[PDB]
Amino acid sequence: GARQLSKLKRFLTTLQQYGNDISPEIGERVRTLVLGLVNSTLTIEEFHSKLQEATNFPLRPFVIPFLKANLPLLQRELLHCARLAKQNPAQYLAQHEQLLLDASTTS
Repeated sequence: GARQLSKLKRFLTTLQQYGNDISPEIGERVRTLVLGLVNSTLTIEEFHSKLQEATNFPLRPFVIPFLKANLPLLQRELLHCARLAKQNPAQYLAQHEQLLLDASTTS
């Protein structure tokens, strides 16, 4: 299931350079929506529409079915995790994708 994860990381690097390519807080704004989405704190339809609100860009429509396909992908692996903890996969992916996101690791 780690494959999707490595591809979604490519994906965040894309949004952020894309908003940044324009100029203002707009890469931060688009990043705020991607965080809202992946943290399970925004609705799918809302994530998409706000993102375009900010970017005023006509955009590739693959993004909705993208994350929609990221459910059937990672869910068997992540749901097994969820099962044990006795929590919904939504909040599990929430707490997991954010700790693998953080930069507190000195290494």
